[PDB]
Amino acid sequence: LTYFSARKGKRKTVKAVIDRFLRLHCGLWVRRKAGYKKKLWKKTPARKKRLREFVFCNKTQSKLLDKMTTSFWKRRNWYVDDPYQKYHDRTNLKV
Amino acid sequence: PKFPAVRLALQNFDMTYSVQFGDLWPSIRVSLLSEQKYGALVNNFAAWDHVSAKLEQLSAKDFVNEAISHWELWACSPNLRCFTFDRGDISRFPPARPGSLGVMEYYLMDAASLLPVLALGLQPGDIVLDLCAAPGGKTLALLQTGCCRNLAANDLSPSRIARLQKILHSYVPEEIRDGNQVRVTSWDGRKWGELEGDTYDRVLVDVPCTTDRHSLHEEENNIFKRSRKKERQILPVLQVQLLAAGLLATKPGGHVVYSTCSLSHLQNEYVVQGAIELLANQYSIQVQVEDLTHFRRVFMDTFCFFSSCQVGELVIPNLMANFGPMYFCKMRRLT
Amino acid sequence: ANFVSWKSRTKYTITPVKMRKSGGRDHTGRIRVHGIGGGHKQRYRMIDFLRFRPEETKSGPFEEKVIQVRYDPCRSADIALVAGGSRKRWIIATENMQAGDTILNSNHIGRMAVAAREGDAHPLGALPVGTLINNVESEPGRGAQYIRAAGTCGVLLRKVNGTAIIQLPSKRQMQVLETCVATVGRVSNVDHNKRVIGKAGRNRWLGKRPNSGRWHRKGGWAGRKIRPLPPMKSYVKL
Amino acid sequence: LGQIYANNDKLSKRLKKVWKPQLFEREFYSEILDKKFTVTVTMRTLDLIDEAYGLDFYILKTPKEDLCSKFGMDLKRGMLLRLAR
RNA sequence: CCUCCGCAUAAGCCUGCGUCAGAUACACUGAACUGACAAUUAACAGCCCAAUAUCUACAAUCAACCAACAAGUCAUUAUUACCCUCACUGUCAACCCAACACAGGCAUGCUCAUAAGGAAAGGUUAAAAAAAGUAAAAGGAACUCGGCAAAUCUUACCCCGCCUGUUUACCAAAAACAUCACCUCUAGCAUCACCAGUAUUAGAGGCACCGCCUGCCCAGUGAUCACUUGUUCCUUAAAUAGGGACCUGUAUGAAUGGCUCCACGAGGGUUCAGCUGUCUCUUACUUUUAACCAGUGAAAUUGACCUGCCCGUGAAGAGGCGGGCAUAACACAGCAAGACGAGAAGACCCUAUGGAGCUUUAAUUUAUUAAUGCAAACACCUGCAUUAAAAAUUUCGGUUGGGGCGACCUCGGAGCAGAACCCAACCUCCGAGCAGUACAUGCUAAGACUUCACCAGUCAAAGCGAACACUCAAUUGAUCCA
RNA sequence: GCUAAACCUAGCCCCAAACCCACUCCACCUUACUACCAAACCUUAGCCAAACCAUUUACCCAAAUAAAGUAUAGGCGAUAGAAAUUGAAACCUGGCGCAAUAGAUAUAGUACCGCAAGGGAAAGAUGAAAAAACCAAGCAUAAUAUAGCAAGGACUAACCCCUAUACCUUCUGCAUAAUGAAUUAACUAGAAAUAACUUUGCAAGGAGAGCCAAAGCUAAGACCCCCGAAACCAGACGAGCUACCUAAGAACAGCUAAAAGAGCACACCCGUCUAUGUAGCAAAAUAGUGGGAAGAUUUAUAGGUAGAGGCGACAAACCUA
Ligand SMILES: C[S@@+](CC[C@H](N)C(=O)[O-])C[C@H]1O[C@@H](n2cnc3c(N)ncnc32)[C@H](O)[C@@H]1O
Ligand SMILES: [Mg+2]
Ligand SMILES: [Mg+2]
Ligand SMILES: [Mg+2]
Ligand SMILES: [Mg+2]
Ligand SMILES: [Mg+2]
Ligand SMILES: [Mg+2]
Ligand SMILES: [Mg+2]
Ligand SMILES: [Mg+2]
Ligand SMILES: [Mg+2]
Ligand SMILES: [Mg+2]
Ligand SMILES: [Mg+2]
Ligand SMILES: [Mg+2]
Ligand SMILES: [Mg+2]
Ligand SMILES: [Mg+2]
Ligand SMILES: [Mg+2]
Ligand SMILES: [Mg+2]
Ligand SMILES: [Mg+2]
Ligand SMILES: [Mg+2]
Ligand SMILES: [Mg+2]
Ligand SMILES: [Mg+2]
Ligand SMILES: [Mg+2]
Ligand SMILES: [Mg+2]
Ligand SMILES: [Mg+2]
Ligand SMILES: [Mg+2]
Ligand SMILES: [Mg+2]
Ligand SMILES: [Mg+2]
Ligand SMILES: [Mg+2]
Ligand SMILES: [Mg+2]
Ligand SMILES: [Mg+2]
Ligand SMILES: [Mg+2]
Ligand SMILES: [Mg+2]
Ligand SMILES: [Mg+2]
Ligand SMILES: [Mg+2]
Ligand SMILES: [Mg+2]
Ligand SMILES: [Mg+2]
Ligand SMILES: [Mg+2]
Ligand SMILES: [Mg+2]
Ligand SMILES: [Mg+2]
Ligand SMILES: [Mg+2]
Ligand SMILES: [Mg+2]
Ligand SMILES: [Mg+2]
Ligand SMILES: [Mg+2]
Ligand SMILES: [Mg+2]
Ligand SMILES: [Mg+2]
Ligand SMILES: [Mg+2]
Ligand SMILES: [Mg+2]
Ligand SMILES: [Mg+2]
Ligand SMILES: [Mg+2]
Ligand SMILES: [Mg+2]
Ligand SMILES: [Mg+2]
Repeated sequence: LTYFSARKGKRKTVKAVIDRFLRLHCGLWVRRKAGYKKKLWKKTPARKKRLREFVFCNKTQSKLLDKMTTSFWKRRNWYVDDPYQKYHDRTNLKV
Repeated sequence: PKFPAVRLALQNFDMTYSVQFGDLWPSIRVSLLSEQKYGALVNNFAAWDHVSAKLEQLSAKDFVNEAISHWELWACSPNLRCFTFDRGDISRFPPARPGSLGVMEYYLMDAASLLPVLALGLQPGDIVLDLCAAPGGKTLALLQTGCCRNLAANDLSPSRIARLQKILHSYVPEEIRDGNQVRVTSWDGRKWGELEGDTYDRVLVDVPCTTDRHSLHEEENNIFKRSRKKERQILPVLQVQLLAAGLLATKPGGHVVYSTCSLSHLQNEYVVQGAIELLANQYSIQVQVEDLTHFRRVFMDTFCFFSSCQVGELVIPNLMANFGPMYFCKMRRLT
Repeated sequence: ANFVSWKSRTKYTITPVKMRKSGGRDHTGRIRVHGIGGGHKQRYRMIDFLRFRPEETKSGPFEEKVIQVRYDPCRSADIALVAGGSRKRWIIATENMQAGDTILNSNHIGRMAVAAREGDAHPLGALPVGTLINNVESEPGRGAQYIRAAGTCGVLLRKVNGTAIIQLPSKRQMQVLETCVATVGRVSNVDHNKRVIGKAGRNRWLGKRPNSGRWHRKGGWAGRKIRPLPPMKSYVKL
Repeated sequence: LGQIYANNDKLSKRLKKVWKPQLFEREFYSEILDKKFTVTVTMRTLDLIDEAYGLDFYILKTPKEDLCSKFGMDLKRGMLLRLAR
């Protein structure tokens, strides 16, 4: 990535990550399963259900995605009707 | 490919078949390179009466029906119907469809391929062996007769035997393919003698050949490939083993047919002669070759024959009747 | 570059003119033509290719006397100095032209075809069909350009309507107006083609530099392969 | 003077391209100057003349940035001086 | 005693061995070093010219015979205009281009051995090895890859290339290139090449003198001519097969192949005769070098060294490690067995998602050029499209001695971890790239497994809705994009 | 005690401010520095990044900040990237800059090198007045005595005795293998973020507008080297060597020859073979022997052809070793 811009001298976001991932404020990243739109005719209903899921990422994956995005993408957003609003905060988490 | 495999076949055939056939070779050569004439073998499990009428509308004639009429001017395998066009007609049959019962009406295959099946004088309640059944055609025709009490299908390659399963399912109902009624195996045919001896009334042996028609056209998995040159050299040896193996399995008084797709007298006549010699010495079993002069005479109308074979009958391709080469030799185990 | 053509003379003269060799180079200074350079020094003799050029304050057919017939370095053909009135000029000599010969130049087209003597220059209209001709003009009063090499003769094939078909020495027919003037007969120095150079040194004297030592595959290209035909190439014998 | 993509696709090769106007020698009459001029024009300027209702109107109305001709400016000066004097 | 040099001009350089006075790559306290002073004097050479028209066919070679070919190195006139003179500059040298006072490079005239110009030896001794010479008994190529070198001055061939000529400046002079002659292809023409040319010409090429052989896809028989045939039309639904027209102004074929042959060659091979220290088998002498004395005084190289031998060890290989042995310390001259002796430059194999040159039937292009068509405009130009030529940019996956012909790269099974899991590279074998039956092969959801990561992949309680989460070992493909 | 060592100040660096230069006379675009005669405007490409490469890959444009690395763009990859909107305070003569290997290359664009464009140095130190001590390497004073990584344990005693396989770096691991070092002095190589941690301030708020915040926010501290290709492109400079050509020149003794790209053979041109030489006389020479020597010959002068190119009797030859 661009650590320092030529114009502003600022860290840049990788726009690929924004197109593919959602960041929850708590630090988790959400993604679609790969190949969920692909060749559904030859796939079992159980497998199709597994594919049609929003899944969280590894610690290592999360750390990668954090570095590849600026602080703007990590801010608390109060969207008017956000389907992922409840998932922004963690409850009853011990260590 | 840097050098086509089909070119090797042409080079190989020209040097050997020219001397074998003389002035006949040009006629055979042009026919081999030209488009193969096909016969429609009607599925008996389907509506045989309706299909026969339909194919008659396309100006196709059942040659075997005509053959049966002129037979009595042993008996051939019954319940076989194959429609072919008249001499000099290039007409193609329409692609086959599924029927009302859910089985396909007819099977498009080489008409000459039925001759080995017809040569084998199938009788009701006969235990029959096919050492090299895959991909099908011949073994399908065995089932069409309905004279097979127990049929065994064998082939070394499970890839090709898988194709047979598809053909059997499409054409033959599950009722007919009951337990031990039709047996399908993927084992070596050479070791069949020690597996079971004096089991089968009739054995059809269709050894691997150079596949003259197929080798000239299809590049993929060609026998004339330099990688497969070692296979070609050991092929005459391998052919004898299989024919011998079939003879062991046959009960005394039983009949076998040896079918080969090649023009080569090396893979036709010498294999038959060699198998008899091998069996007579090693196992002390006598084989009597049954004459097919009457058989060749009956089928002169549809198929042209090369009248110079010491043993068996060779069907040569003609541009009038472009039927693929077929060498069938019928012989009986005396002991 | 600094190249200036030697062809600067504006006034015709019979005096041999000093000429500069090119070497096959341009004004730019780069080679355009290979195999030219450094023969024997030559002097240019200006040739009047317009045979029917009437003198100043004169018109109509005129006669000239051949003073001498002379070798020319610049061309294959021999040249003749010819005098008429108070004018001397260089012309291209015919096959049989001698000193003392008298030659006529006319612009008169005859209703009855005039007898064609070898030395004389006439309009093609005047000349009979089948006469060997030389020094022809494409356009009336343009000047001779076409048959001027040694031992070369054109044939007046036919004359239609104010037009004439001539055969150039390459056996190619050319349409020419009847008013155009040609010189009768064959050009001098016949059997020029029969000359033998004999040694490499002679061509060097003539100003011809030796051919490149590079080996070329073929003068003509290879036939381009069409889409279905490629399998039919590169057959290997076994 | 610009660049183009080979077959109007950015994935193909980028090439230098020059678009040139079509040029015509045409005769024009100035009634202010009472003179005929042979000038190299395009179809655009002919259409501009037509809409301005004559060469004189075209020259006088059109500013310097639109004319883009030194000769046009000289014509303009000529006509303005004629009108002034 | 040498002179293969000299003197001058040109070119180049620019005061660079004249005088005086000083300090001081052999040296003179003298040098060409430092400072000051002086000097090359034009007749030689350079530096030229009023205008406008106009004139100038006939070489040179003792220029006379004779003979040419490659065709040549020097000429004015008419009219107008015209009266002031000897200015300016080079002129030196022991000299220039080669980093140097360099065995090299350097045009011309005269001298063709000097009338001009120079000195091979610092002094000594007379070792080895090294270099150049001279002489050699008897033998005469026995030497050697080879008569290389030397001596002697030689024959007859073979191969290659006709020949003279040219080529890798600095490892190849040749059989390579060119070359007369021959052959093929292209072109019907002017004012900047070709060319002030024109088809007996010009350009692009091939082959290599000459000389001798090698030449038909021109329609077949029968007696220039009839007739099917070939080609085109029409009839025929359309054809089969019938009706009509033409093939009768001419054609040659090979940038084809072989064959001797004269001359020639620093070409490659063989050979006769002689000859010679090449050799048997080496020796003597001279010069250089050498060593010593005097002066001046480098370079590669160098971890530090107080730097031995034998055997062993270190996969070979030890001055230095182990066991033995040896051993006062220092020069000088030889030597090349070791110090994987020293300096570059190699040759071989492999590697790099490192380069570059060349080729093409690699991919991507047609910006350029040429032609064509369609617009515009009333042939050129412009825009668009198409076709070619010419290029341009970029690349050349992995395994398998290395090379050719092959094979292989993903998934499943066995040898194969004897018993949780995992794990046997390479190899030896097999198979897979489907298919069949449903059509709730609907929806949703606890908990789990996981091919050692991730991505993927797998099982499933309960519930909603139905009914009374298929078989098969694999039977498969992310993102983008459409 | 020699060679040496030592020094402080010429000057320079970054800013700030301020808008610079420009005739004694004479000469100077022709061969510049020579008194005096008939024609400019015209897309940069490429390296490089994408771990190849082919679309693509930041580069000033009218002045801070913030919006914002946001909208957007993009083999939607690498990466590129706005605007609406907000808002800007003005004191030159200073330095936690260098001090002769530093700071300018500079004592000077000089000497020197190169045909040219072009490259490009080194160095000085007395005192108010010159009209006045010791220390690097290398050596010398003062060569050496069995034996061995040069020392250590020691010892009365330098050595003798006993113990001890130089240093660095590389290879999957190993050194003893290989790499690098004559020695001395000077010079010569870890630059920054998100996120975390530590220490303060304030605290459901923090921050000297923007931004963040379900104990956070603000501030500080604390992590990211040096040298080296063959290349590619753009713009200049080169044909005084050489390849070829153009203009106008010059040279070729003697002897045999019906007389010549003839023969022998000088000068001249070339370079077959051997020997010498190999930091040489020489970055290609010398001696002998050779090939040619009236010609497709050799050679002096001036001019021309220029790198996506020239030129070539093709050797991938030559185009300033
Ligand atoms: C020429 S094909 C038979 C043609 C087939 N019957 C037909 O008509 O379509 C021969 C077959 O025999 C098989 N085969 C070869 N060797 C065999 C063996 N040893 N035992 C059994 N089958 C064998 C081949 O794999 C091949 O499928
Ligand atoms: Mg000429
Ligand atoms: Mg050639
Ligand atoms: Mg002096
Ligand atoms: Mg004078
Ligand atoms: Mg003297
Ligand atoms: Mg001396
Ligand atoms: Mg001496
Ligand atoms: Mg000696
Ligand atoms: Mg002797
Ligand atoms: Mg011998
Ligand atoms: Mg002898
Ligand atoms: Mg010997
Ligand atoms: Mg010799
Ligand atoms: Mg002697
Ligand atoms: Mg020759
Ligand atoms: Mg010669
Ligand atoms: Mg020669
Ligand atoms: Mg040479
Ligand atoms: Mg050489
Ligand atoms: Mg040589
Ligand atoms: Mg040749
Ligand atoms: Mg030679
Ligand atoms: Mg010595
Ligand atoms: Mg000495
Ligand atoms: Mg040194
Ligand atoms: Mg040892
Ligand atoms: Mg030891
Ligand atoms: Mg010694
Ligand atoms: Mg050592
Ligand atoms: Mg690369
Ligand atoms: Mg590259
Ligand atoms: Mg796992
Ligand atoms: Mg594994
Ligand atoms: Mg359930
Ligand atoms: Mg890259
Ligand atoms: Mg400095
Ligand atoms: Mg400096
Ligand atoms: Mg010291
Ligand atoms: Mg010791
Ligand atoms: Mg070293
Ligand atoms: Mg020049
Ligand atoms: Mg020159
Ligand atoms: Mg000339
Ligand atoms: Mg002479
Ligand atoms: Mg000669
Ligand atoms: Mg000679
Ligand atoms: Mg040459
Ligand atoms: Mg070559
Ligand atoms: Mg080569
Ligand atoms: Mg150079």
